[PDB]
Amino acid sequence: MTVQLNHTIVAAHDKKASARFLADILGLEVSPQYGPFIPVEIPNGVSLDYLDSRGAITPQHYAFLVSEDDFDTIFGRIREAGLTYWADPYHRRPGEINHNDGGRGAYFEDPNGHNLEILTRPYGSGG
Amino acid sequence: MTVQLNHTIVAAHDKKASARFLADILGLEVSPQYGPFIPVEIPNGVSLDYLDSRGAITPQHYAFLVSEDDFDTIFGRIREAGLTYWADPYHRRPGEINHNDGGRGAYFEDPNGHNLEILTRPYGSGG
Ligand SMILES: [Fe+2]
Ligand SMILES: [Fe+2]
Repeated sequence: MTVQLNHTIVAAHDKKASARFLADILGLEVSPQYGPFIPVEIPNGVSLDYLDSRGAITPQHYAFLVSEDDFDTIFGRIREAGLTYWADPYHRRPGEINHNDGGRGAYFEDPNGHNLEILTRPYGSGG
Repeated sequence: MTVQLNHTIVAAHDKKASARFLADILGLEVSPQYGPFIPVEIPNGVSLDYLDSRGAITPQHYAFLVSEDDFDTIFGRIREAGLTYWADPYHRRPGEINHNDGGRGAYFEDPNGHNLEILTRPYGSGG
């Protein structure tokens, strides 16, 4: 079944600032507002649709598989933003990257506390 | 940038039952457990990784673009499960489908309250 994940909603205090944060960090573009959402289209057919939140925002986890050249570019923008990054999902190792599955990866936070991850090889792969 | 959304985490009371629920309803398969996660691979390169939750589960929204033939099949399974479905995201119209953008769509809930949506044409399209 040619099923695709088409979108998920990302709760945000400032949906426009939060969508721009993700779009800028990943080298993508923000879409025009659609209803109450600010969508960010990810190239594999799914959009992260930012919605103004009320009350506490439960942190979600969004992990992006990126090319090695994109890893270097994204990593540059993270450092330029003065953001702490971590090798590990539990944030024990700030200022380091992991090398899972022969790739490279790191975790960081968006303005709402969502846990963003970049990785260059799929979990459990290596070739 | 060939960036892909690779995975997100889905909080669940019973990660195995919840992953099986989604896999069965969409006609997909559940992957072997990886760490604490039960992944469900969606064909466009993203997995929904089910994780045992503690405390309240904040409902998330996962929308799947499906073929028209898959819509009929999935809709059949929803009815066979005795699940209420709704035309609208606010759940005002039970037992009806929407026809957004010349397609067909409906909303329903997973065992944790996550808001699942199926649609056959992308939001804002029609051709
Ligand atoms: Fe991850
Ligand atoms: Fe939706």
